[PDB]
Amino acid sequence: FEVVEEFTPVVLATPIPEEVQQAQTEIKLFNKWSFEEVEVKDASLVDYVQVRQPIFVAHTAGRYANKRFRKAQCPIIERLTNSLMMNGRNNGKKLKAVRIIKHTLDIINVLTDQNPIQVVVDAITNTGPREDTTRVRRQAVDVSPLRRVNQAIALLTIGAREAAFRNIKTIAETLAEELINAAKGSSTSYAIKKKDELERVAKSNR
Amino acid sequence: LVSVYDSYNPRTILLSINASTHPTHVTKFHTQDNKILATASDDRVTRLWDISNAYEPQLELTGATDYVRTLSFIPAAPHLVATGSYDGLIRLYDTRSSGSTPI
Amino acid sequence: AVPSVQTFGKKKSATAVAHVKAGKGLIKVNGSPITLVEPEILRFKVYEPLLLVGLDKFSNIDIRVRVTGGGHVSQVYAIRQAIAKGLVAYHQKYVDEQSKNELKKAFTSYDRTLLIADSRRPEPK
Amino acid sequence: IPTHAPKYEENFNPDKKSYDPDRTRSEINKMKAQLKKERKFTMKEIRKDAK
Amino acid sequence: PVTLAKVIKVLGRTGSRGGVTQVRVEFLEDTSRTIVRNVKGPVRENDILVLMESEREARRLR
Amino acid sequence: DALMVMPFSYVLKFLKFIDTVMQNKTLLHSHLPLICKNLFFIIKFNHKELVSQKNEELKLQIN
Amino acid sequence: CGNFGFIGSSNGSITIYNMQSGILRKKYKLHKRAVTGISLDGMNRKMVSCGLDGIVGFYDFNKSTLLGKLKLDAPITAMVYHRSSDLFALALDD
Amino acid sequence: SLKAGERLMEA
Amino acid sequence: QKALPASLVPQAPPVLTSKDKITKRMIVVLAMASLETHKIKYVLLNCDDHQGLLKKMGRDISEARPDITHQCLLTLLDSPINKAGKLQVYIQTSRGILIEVNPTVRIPRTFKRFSGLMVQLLHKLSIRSVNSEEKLLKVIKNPITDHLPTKCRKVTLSFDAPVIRVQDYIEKLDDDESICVFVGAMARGKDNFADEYVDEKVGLSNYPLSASVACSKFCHGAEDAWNIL
RNA sequence: AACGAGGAAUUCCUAGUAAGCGCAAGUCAUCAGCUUGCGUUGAUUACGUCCCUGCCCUUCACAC
Repeated sequence: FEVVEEFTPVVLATPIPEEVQQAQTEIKLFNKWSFEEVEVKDASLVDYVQVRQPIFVAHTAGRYANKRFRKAQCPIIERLTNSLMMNGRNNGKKLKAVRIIKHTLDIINVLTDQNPIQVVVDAITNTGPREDTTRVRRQAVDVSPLRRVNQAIALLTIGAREAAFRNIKTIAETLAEELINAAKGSSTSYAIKKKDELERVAKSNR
Repeated sequence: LVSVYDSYNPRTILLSINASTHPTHVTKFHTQDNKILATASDDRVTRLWDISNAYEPQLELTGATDYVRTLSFIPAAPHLVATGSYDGLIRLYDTRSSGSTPI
Repeated sequence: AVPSVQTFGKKKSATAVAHVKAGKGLIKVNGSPITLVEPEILRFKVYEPLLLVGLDKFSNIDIRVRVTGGGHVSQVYAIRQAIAKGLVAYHQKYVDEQSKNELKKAFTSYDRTLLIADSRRPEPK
Repeated sequence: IPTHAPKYEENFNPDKKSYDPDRTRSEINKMKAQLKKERKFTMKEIRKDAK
Repeated sequence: PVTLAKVIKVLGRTGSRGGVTQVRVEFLEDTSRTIVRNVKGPVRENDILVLMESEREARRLR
Repeated sequence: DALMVMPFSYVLKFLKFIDTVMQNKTLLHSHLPLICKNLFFIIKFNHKELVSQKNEELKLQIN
Repeated sequence: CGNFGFIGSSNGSITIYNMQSGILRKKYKLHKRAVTGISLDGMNRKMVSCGLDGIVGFYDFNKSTLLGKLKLDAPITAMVYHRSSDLFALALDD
Repeated sequence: SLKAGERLMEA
Repeated sequence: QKALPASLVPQAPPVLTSKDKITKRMIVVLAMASLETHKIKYVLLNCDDHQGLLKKMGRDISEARPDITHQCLLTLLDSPINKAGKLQVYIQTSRGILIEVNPTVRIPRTFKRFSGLMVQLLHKLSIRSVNSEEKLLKVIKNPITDHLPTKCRKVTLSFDAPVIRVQDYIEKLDDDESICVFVGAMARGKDNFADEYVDEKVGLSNYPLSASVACSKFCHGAEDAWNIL
């Protein structure tokens, strides 16, 4: 059983490279990573770590500050980029952040053969704290999934930024090692240590 | 120190490892497996590094009584590792086992 | 007269005028092919329509886009909007309306901005 | 660990100023500051009288 | 072991401290069981919370 | 809203209350309309958890 | 909807054209003998075909997938599809 | 002080 | 037959600062330090020299003793652990000022000069070396938590709390972490100053302990604990 | 000599907002020790609560 929708080879007068045609076949991030196999391991974070709709580039110019929970619909890569641009000096500079993210994904593919987007999602899942404290003395409280995603992105980006503030390492590579360690769950990553501290302080004052 | 650069991009340094205080003469990647990197030092220990985790070695082969300047990985037997020292002995190790003592 | 349709895309001050006419998939932006559009990092953004509906449909039309105003990013968004609207308009005028519906559904499935202007008009609160 | 001595000026007064090594430099700084005050105060008073 | 409970209702007029919302959750493992918990972040019905303890009952936090 | 906040463990306490109020016929008719509205509201809100319980003693009290 | 016309060939190929422009869109190749009947439901979702090979195939027009395949004892000769009830009668060779 | 619902629990 | 390090030359241990957060460290926080300035010149208020003045400000003269802060800041920097480059000091002034002390500094031994530094320190917000290469004493933005190492254990000195063995406590504690101690430099008062930061409180001996001896005692154990000698 | 991002306290701020960038004009008052316009790049966090702090309001069916 065969279904045929194209009876003539498609050659355009304007030369089009082959890689963009392989992108015609499937939508891939930076035309290098597929969204097909990524899944959020933790059930709770599903519906709040959006990876289903595939995007070529993180830039979308969407409207995600109009309603209360529109942010969840944002692609996770774009939220990570937007969190990358901070400390004033970087403010307004999204394209530089997108470049950093492209480089970081490449580095992650290098040091680890896994699909990098899977590493990003695993880091965001592992690092997001599950209980917090509120000042009354402190009392333990639970944490909403959106606020967990927010802390995950913020902790990862802040840890990476502080790691390479006055180090030979650049933002791209330090972010790469941060995401990789978070996805492993190892205690080296700033984000995991901060999350463990928050959860343990909650545990003491439950 | 052992430095891993992106070939054809000399500016970027991907990973820097402080293998040992002594000189590090031989640094070879593993042919079958991409991630594991081997290093040989005049410290006479041929540490087996991993690119993902640089802080500690995955395995630390030892036993050579002289400078180690030759490391070889046997094709089709990724577990096996072959090292040669100026002792006059070629030591063969198995990474699948605990290691640290030549087979 | 050769069949031709005209469309406009707008983003901030950037405005793009697209003429889509019967042709051979000769697509140009400001008198140059798409592949040279800059900045490089956002080039795939301009490729978003081409890849979505498939290059086979463009194989029978030529697109001329002339863009003025705005900055780099707004220029790119104007280009992609103009290309999408021109493609749909030509498919409506001189091709079956079924393909028109298919094109609109694919585009509005990916990102509605390709078809409707994104005007962040002020709202007092 | 290396050990270094603190630097400080006994009987420090923040209202009083950093001791300057060069007396001419200190003295001219005193004169410029006096000039700026008196120009501002005279300039202020002239305007009010004119008004 | 950590349980997953989906909120079914966001209680109102609870007099909780600012930014803490008192909610009623039903466990995913046992849809019948329900417990009342306190949530720190923005919460809406049908989202899932990770309960570390299923024994404690929420109390108004002033 | 006050009844809505109530955990289930107090609802069984609340149902045990209405049972005891039923014996004293004077109170029952003094506050019959109030007992009805609260009782039926408690049952509607957390119906699902109530039925799932297999406690026979609860069954008799509802009888 | 009056937008698609299906033509069944004697060599087993089912072609789909567009009525308003007359431009070929898709082509289904399941039967190896002549196709003697084609029909599409009211919803334009499920398509059914029958051929002298005695085989009836079930296609999903929207996704262009073969839902299932059914073999009968004898060659099929003609088909009528009742859109309201989703029943279709085959005049077999026996 | 205690709010509606909370008083009923202590009662 | 493990080989030797390539170079056996003695190397000064790196100076540990708030910027480095990963390295194992002992932190001693002299909470409730009574360091306050007022113009007469400006003078660090003293429990004895300025008793009439402080009455005018209405603050009780009992809690007007920076000498305890002096003594503790003397013993801590002078302990071997500091010489081993594993000890860093923070001071929380009662008014609410958080001062970080670089391990490098050598405070004057006579109290009078130390008063000279602090009044300078509070006003200029920083002190520089004689050779003018590093800032030994600097004021920093609260809260202390952010400057503290990421993975860190926090305790306090509570007389009422159970007695513990400091050497035992440190050994049992995890490795990559670091330890803080919040010693209340104030003479007498309720031991809740660091409660919001800390998680547990511990005791060092059944007899009462002054701040200085408490720090030195806690310091001594860590040195045996980490083999500092 | 001074200095390497600025202590305590205090103020402001919710989408084309905060923040970064330049280009023009100087429009009878104000402004050039500057003021006002124009476009470019453009986020994070909340959008709930009356728990604290203030201000304010109240005491023609059916059903209640």
